Amino acid sequence: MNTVPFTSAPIEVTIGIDQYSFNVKENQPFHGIKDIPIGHVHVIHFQHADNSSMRYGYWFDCRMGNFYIQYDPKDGLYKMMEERDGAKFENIVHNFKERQMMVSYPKIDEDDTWYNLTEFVQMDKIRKIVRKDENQFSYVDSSMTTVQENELSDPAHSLNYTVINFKSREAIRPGHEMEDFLDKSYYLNTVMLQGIFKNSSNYFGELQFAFLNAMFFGNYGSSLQWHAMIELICSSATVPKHMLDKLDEILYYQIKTLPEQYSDILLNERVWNICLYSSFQKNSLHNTEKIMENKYPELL
Amino acid sequence: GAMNSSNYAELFNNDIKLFVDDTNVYRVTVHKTFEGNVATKAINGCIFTLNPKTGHLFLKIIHTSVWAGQKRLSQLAKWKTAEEVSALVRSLPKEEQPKQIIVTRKAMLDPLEVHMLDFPNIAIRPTELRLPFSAAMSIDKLSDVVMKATEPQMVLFNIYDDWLDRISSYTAFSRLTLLLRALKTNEESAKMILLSDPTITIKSYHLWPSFTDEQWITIESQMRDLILTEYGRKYNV
Repeated sequence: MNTVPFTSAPIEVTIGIDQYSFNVKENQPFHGIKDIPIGHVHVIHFQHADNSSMRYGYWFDCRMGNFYIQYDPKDGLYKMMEERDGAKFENIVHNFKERQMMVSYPKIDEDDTWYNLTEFVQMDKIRKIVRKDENQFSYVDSSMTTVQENELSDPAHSLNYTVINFKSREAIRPGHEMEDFLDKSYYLNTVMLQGIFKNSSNYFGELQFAFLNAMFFGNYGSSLQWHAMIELICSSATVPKHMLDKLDEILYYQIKTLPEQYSDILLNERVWNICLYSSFQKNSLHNTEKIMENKYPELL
Repeated sequence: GAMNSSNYAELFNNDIKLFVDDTNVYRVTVHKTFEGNVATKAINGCIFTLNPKTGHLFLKIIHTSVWAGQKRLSQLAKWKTAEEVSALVRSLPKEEQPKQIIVTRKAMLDPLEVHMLDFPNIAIRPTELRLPFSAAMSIDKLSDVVMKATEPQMVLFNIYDDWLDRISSYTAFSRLTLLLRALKTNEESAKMILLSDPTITIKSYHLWPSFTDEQWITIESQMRDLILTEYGRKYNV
């Protein structure tokens, strides 16, 4: 088990850790989150009580270092930092626990939700999407735009998701215009899987990371990216059986976890209706289809 | 963006542009089989690709052999259209290539876009106009060359004959669309109007009769009358 201590909590803020979240009052003596499960990525995120805009937060993996949060009154936000002095860090952590000023990561033992949402997400791939190589953790927020969004302005602050575009030369082989546009199998399997992602686990990890950014920060470009990666699979006639069964599990836990009140903006009607009912793989997402129908039949 | 009544004069500026109409690409007759089922038989069709400023028409004849052994032919027709339009652009010298291609049916946008990926600076546009280019096969010489074809064939025509020697493109396109609208609404009457007078012939290298200017006014009025009458009949007004 691992800990992320907080120096203080000077401003009233809603703090999230993965799918959990807590309200913390201005200058309430809050000094961090303990019992954080080792073995997965994690995200700590913030929404100030005064600015219900700009949700922001940090992706991290405690195996990669000792991390803590500190409010910056110049930049006005809770910043993640790394403590390089291991002794100094166990010292802070042990005193804060002794004084019991830390919330415990509130996992139910029966629950594999977080595992299921992050199965293929690797911290090393995150840091290639969010390039800031002097930190081990990655900042994301509501307003950051993607590289593809930028093409249609500041590259330092961009989400470098893999660009997918169904009407591009990359996607369409000369002479196979109609075939490749109606059956994206060659774009999925040769260009994307064998070419760029190398394997399906990296593809699923980017898809999962895009979903989580859209859910936790309402990042619109991430929602676009999650839908595009779903649509590429569903619009392919030839997909490995192992990928379809795993995709059904991935999407199920994503739909299951989404806040009910957000289905309007987070769920693209056209893609879902095409994927579940018109696509090649209309019959391969049984659990995802069952949960969508019983929870958001309006969208369909 | 889409082409509509507002931006109509853009058709006659000096940016090269082409209309593409695919309605007559995949043409069938429907008949009964010996066992009483319904079958189709394809006949030859054509892509209608027209420069509205100059009248140059690129009539690409689609021979029934194209369809042999293919499924989902109405879908295939849109992609074959886009393939042939793309090949036409490729065949033209750079300075003759269009800057825009306007498709008369929105279902052609994705197939043409995909086939034109090599030409990113050629804009593919839909239109809100309800253009009558399906009636192109009511023009006797176009129907004749399509139906006689024994293989794929491109045939070039000026759809305005020599009108541009005396009228502007705007007026020429308005005459063409009036004539085609009429032929579409009531072919038999429209064709009667055009030919009633045997002393007015069609030049070998023309599509329409050699009317004088005054005679075009009477013709055009007769086509207007036809169109309005048929409308009252359709809707009982």
